[PDB]
Amino acid sequence: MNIFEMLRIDEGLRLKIYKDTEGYYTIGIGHLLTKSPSLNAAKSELDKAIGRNCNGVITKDEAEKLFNQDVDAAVRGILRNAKLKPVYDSLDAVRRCALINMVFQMGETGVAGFTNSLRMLQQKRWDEAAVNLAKSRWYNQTPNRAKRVITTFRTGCWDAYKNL
Repeated sequence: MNIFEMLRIDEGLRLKIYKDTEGYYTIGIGHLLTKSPSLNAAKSELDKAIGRNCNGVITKDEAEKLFNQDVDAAVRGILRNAKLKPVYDSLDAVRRCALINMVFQMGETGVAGFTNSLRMLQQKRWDEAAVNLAKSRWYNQTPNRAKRVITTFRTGCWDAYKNL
C-alpha cells in the first residue's frame, strides 16, 4: 500500500462536481474547488484548474492529474512548515503516510494546530497520541476515516486499510 492507494480509499473518485462532507464543491479524488456556495463559482474554479471548459465534468485522467498535484503539494507543504517538518522527519515510512493524509484533508494550518498530538507523535508515544487525536472535531465529524488514520499512527502498519 502507498499514499496514493490510501488516499484513493479515503476520498473516493467522482467525475462530476459533488459536495464534500462539509458541503463544499469538490471533484475527482477529494480536490476541493471552492468553499463558496455558488455552483457557478465552482464551475469556474474547475475550468481554471483543468484549463478547459468542463461544464462540471472531468475524465479519469484529469482527476488523476489533480490528485498527483495535490499529494505533491501536501508533501512540500509539510516540508516547508516549521511545525510539521520536524514531526515528519522523525517518523517511519508508514506513519509519514498518516500525516500526509491529515494534511491533504484538512490543510497544513489545520494539522499544525494539533500541537499536543504532534508532540506525542514526535516523542513516539503511540497510544497516547491516538487517544489525544480522537478528541477533535475531525474525529467526531468523519469518525471512520479518522479511525483508519489513527490506527495507522498507532501501529505503524496498514491493517486499517487491508480490509478496504
